[PDB]
Amino acid sequence: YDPNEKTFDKILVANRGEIACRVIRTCKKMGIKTVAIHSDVDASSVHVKMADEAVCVGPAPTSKSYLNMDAIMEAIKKTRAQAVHPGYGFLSENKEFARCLAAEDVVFIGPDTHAIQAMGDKIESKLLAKKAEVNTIPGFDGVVKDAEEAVRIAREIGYPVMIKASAGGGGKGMRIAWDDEETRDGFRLSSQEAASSFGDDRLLIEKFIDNPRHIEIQVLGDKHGNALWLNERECSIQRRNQKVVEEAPSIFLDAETRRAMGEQAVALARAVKYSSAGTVEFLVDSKKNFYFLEMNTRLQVEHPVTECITGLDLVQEMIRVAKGYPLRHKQADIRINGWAVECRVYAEDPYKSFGLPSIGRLSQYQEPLHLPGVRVDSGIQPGSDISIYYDPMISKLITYGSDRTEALKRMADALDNYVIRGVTHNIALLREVIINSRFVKGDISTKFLSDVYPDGFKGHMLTKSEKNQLLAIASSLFVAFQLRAQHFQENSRMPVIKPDIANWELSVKLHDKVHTVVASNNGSVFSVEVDGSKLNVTSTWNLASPLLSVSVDGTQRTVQCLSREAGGNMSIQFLGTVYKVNILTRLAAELNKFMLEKVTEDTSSVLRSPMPGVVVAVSVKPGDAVAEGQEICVIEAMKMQNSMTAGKTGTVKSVHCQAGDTVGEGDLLVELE
Amino acid sequence: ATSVNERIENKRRTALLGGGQRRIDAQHKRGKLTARERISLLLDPGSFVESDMFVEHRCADFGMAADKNKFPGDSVVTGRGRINGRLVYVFSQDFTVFGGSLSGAHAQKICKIMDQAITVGAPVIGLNDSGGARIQEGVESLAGYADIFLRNVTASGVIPQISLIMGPCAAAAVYSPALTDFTFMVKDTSYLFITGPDVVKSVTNEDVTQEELGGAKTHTTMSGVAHRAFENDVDALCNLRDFFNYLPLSSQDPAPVRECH
Amino acid sequence: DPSDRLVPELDTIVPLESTKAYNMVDIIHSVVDEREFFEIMPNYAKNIIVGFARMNGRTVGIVGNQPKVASGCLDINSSVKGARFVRFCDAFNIPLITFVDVPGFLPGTAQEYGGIIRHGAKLLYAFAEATVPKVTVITRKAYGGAYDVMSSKHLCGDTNYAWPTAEIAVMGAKGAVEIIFKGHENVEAAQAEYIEKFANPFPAAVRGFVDDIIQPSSTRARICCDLDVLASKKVQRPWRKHANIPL
Ligand SMILES: CCC(=O)SCCNC(=O)CCNC(=O)[C@H](O)C(C)(C)COP(=O)(O)OP(=O)(O)OC[C@H]1O[C@@H](n2cnc3c(N)ncnc32)[C@H](O)[C@@H]1OP(=O)(O)O
Ligand SMILES: Nc1ncnc2c1ncn2[C@@H]1O[C@H](COP(=O)(O)OP(=O)(O)OP(=O)(O)O)[C@@H](O)[C@H]1O
Ligand SMILES: *C(=O)CCCC[C@@H]1SC[C@@H]2NC(=O)N[C@@H]21
Ligand SMILES: [Mg+2]
Repeated sequence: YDPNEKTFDKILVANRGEIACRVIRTCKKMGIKTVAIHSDVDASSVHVKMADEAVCVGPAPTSKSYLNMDAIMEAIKKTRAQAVHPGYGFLSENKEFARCLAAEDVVFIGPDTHAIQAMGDKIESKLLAKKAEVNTIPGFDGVVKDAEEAVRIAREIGYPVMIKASAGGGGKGMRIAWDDEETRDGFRLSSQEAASSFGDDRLLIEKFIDNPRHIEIQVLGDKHGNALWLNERECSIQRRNQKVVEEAPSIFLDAETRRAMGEQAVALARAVKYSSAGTVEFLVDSKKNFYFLEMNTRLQVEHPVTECITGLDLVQEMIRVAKGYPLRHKQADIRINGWAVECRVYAEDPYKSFGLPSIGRLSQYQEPLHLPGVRVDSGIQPGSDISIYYDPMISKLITYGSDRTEALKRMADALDNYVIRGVTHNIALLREVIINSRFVKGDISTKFLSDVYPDGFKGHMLTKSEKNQLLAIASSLFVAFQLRAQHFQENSRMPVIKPDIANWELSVKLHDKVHTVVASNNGSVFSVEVDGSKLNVTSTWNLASPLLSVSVDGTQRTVQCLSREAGGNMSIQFLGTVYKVNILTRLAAELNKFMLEKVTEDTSSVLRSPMPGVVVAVSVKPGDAVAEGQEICVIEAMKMQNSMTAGKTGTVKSVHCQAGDTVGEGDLLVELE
Repeated sequence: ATSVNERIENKRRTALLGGGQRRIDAQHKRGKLTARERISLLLDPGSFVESDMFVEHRCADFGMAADKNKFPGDSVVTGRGRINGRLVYVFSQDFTVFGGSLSGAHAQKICKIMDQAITVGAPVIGLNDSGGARIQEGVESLAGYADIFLRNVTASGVIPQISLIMGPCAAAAVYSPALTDFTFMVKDTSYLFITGPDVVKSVTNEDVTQEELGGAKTHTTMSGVAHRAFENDVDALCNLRDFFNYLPLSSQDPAPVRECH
Repeated sequence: DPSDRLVPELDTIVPLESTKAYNMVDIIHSVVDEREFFEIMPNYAKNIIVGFARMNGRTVGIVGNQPKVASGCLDINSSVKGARFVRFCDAFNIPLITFVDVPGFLPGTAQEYGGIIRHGAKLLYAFAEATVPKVTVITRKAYGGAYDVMSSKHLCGDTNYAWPTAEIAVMGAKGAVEIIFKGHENVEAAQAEYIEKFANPFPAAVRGFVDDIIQPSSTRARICCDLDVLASKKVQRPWRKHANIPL
């Protein structure tokens, strides 16, 4: 960080959110003025306030605000911005954007147009990699057009066939085959969907790797023909072909394989003449064989996790390279500085398809910045709004440690000490994955989420000891609230006679079981007997703070009390999962045994909207007898289209959802039997 | 030689004429009296003592500081008098000046009269004829209304308060009569509604007129807001005198006793 | 729960344009202690909100307008519901906190025939006669006599605050333009100057109708302090057996 280094004086960040904030922070550390572009909705975001100056570049939709070429160009003219950083996504990989930037006088911070053009299409990238003597995935060269050609290629690539269409980032246009019958019927279907999507009809056929590991080599190149490989990263944990948990040093790899992978990546970068920061991705099999799979010509989303193990600011290096200065480090300078783990906290419901995007407004938001070895990249703040127009990602949480175990422990503590009230988040899934035995051991693959949870994410399955601890904490909290209720001020007219109850006998209903709890208080220590098991809970008992730290039998646990009612219902976030417990006194339960059960109007036969957004089309009409697994309709929001299955067989009584109509969350769409 | 006497006489003769003889003729063409003759009918002859006769509004926005927009009295005539020998404080809104709209000076005069009445312990009678709140005044007008409202609550149960609506009353002008003990209206002339029929058409899309929306019959037969309705101003004022004969002057006085036969 | 706790989530809760609505219950939950609110009549006359909460451990009564329901307009049911709660809170020395966002009263012949005047007078009376400390915060609109009704400073209110999005006026800027510049028929720039000069809390601020224009993130910190100094409030009123409320 040398202010004397004469870099650009003003830089425009043509992006939003966490990456915009990161770029603004890096520029401010280097004493560079910034320009922030934003839509009308994001008029009070973190990045617009952090950066000096701001330009509204259109309405809420991205196609007219952040993809609007004319508005961005006029903003650059008005602000006289010398350079632009695109970040990732949006116009990061647009060649026409690069042409417009290179037109007048302003430089583009990233790869040149030639490299982006070469890496845009998969066939050209594969042939270039083959020319660069880099191990490619077994597959044919060119574009397959007929079923006979497809089966002919399958003859040498084997029965496992991975039908992948050109382009389509995010997992689009990918199919799996297992037989020649499967080969040609899948190739028919892939041609159909390629015509439907973009009409290119360019399909790539390659061998499907069994139990693959996604390993990314970060590469940094300048305009003087120097390339450096900065270790590797592992992103095996994925759902919907999108990474959620990233591990910087690959425990699977060793020194020799890492060096070979880095050398191959450097050779490919030299062949492409890459002059920026990028990533080259590989699918390493079980036998430590790495095959090339796509190159991202932009700053990677999970770039911070490698920074912690390299001590290098990738944005700073990108800016310096864009200026024209050569690389300031050599290959031997790159050295692993420990272990780093990154998790993506999203605004999605993990119980639905391992994540279902949700909208809302943040009533409370606190980060565990005070915890050791914790770094947070978030473009949001308390009061921020999650809208269907943008990515529902809330934040990125990175922990660094001496070894893997320390990093994982710090990640668990940070996840437990991280407060989000207002929306639904996937912290439960992240924490359950982190402490998973397979993940701790190191045996992971791209289908870890699928096989670990076949039916889906059900939450943390707490054991007997953990159940007793949870019940003791809930009972102690209930008794603490009851005790606080009796602390009035002095009246001097009618003195308050505080009751002197010693033992509280409580009925605690959890899930479906009912437990008898006897609780006693001795100041700051609660002695709780649950079905005979005796525990001691000690804490400051601050009932107002969002986070409560307690000590159960010496073990320290951080819990959150999300909700609490006079009827006895309590929602407690414990070990990352929200449990609902109904606490009553013994007499209250005995009297409650006589209360009639209210009729509940839940006999299926109705399917509401699980996700907000816009319904693209409706596949059902009134009087239609649907079956199990038949999708009712498809709803798009936040760059994702989801079709919810009926899950039952019944004639559709009525349809309330129409194609092209805005549909909110929970709205009843189709009635059936 | 000082022209103070001639100026004083000119100001007096302007105050008696209100906003002009043409507007007085227009008011008379509608079957309505002016504020001063209403006061003369209501009070005993030769007993009216006026207060704040030369008070003028202090607005300066939208060209309201011009001499053509300056009126002594500011659309209200306030003072004290006697009915059958018993003291009373009275204010009469003058529809001639700016349509009777309430300004800072208007509210100040009404508040001064109410303060005097609550200090000595005498009833307040208010003749209401006001288009509403002066928009040129701005928030000040609103403030003035609130002041009146406050006093209407402070004097409640302390001195009797009587309201007689003798003309249109809209917007925030309808709340002072609602806070008083008794409220009387004049048929075919008085109105009481928060919003006019045009806004009703704009919002709820229905056809009603002023008489149906806020007429005397509406508020005396189905709304429950007004207590009695009279045919014209003269008969209304006669009945007001007759009714005032019943009431005590203050809550600290016993019920009136009269000679009986 | 510290009394100086900041509430940054209230900084952008009010939308910029007046067409959209927000939930006043969110503001109430953010401001009060532990976000605990005992709402009275939550399913009846939902355009107004009344309830009990605690500020710095002291019981307080909360009254507010709900822009979600009927744009926050006052009507008969909401007037009565607010009035009786305010009267009860005043009768038992419970401080009142008011959140004001009201465009006016609900128009229509049903309201007029039902006696909207009497019930609006009920609410105005209930707010005026209160001798307990009352703190008012204006979040957006305050138009017409409704502004006087919703515990204005001129009703012996103790402290009144306005958020930067507030606006106090006789009525809407448009209707004010066509009612002032009727004969000018050149309102193209008159509307612009009128909205730039009057469509903001400055006219109420410069005349002293609001004590201060506070940032929305300090609201709680501003209220508790006031409730600390107004606990010894004591006023004197003329003697009477009882007043005559427009029941
Ligand atoms: C509490 C709920 C609300 O805030 S509702 C919106 C607020 N409304 C208002 O402030 C005023 C509402 N009143 C009016 O619009 C009209 O005066 C009504 C009463 C509807 C028409 O009554 P009308 O029988 O036709 O009398 P008119 O038109 O012949 O009277 C004309 C003279 O009166 C004046 N006038 C009337 N109102 C105002 C006013 N608010 N501000 C200033 N001047 C007003 C006119 O300027 C006009 O003046 P002039 O006496 O002819 O010289
Ligand atoms: N040939 C293959 N064999 C096995 N799995 C594969 C194969 N190709 C892709 N996958 C799986 O699909 C995922 C998506 O790979 P890839 O990075 O090419 O997707 P993408 O949507 O094009 O990416 P991006 O967002 O970078 O453009 C891989 O991480 C891997 O899990
Ligand atoms: C919506 O507002 C756009 C979100 C940013 C683009 C997303 S983020 C992850 C995917 N990778 C990428 O390069 N773009 C996609
Ligand atoms: Mg990729």
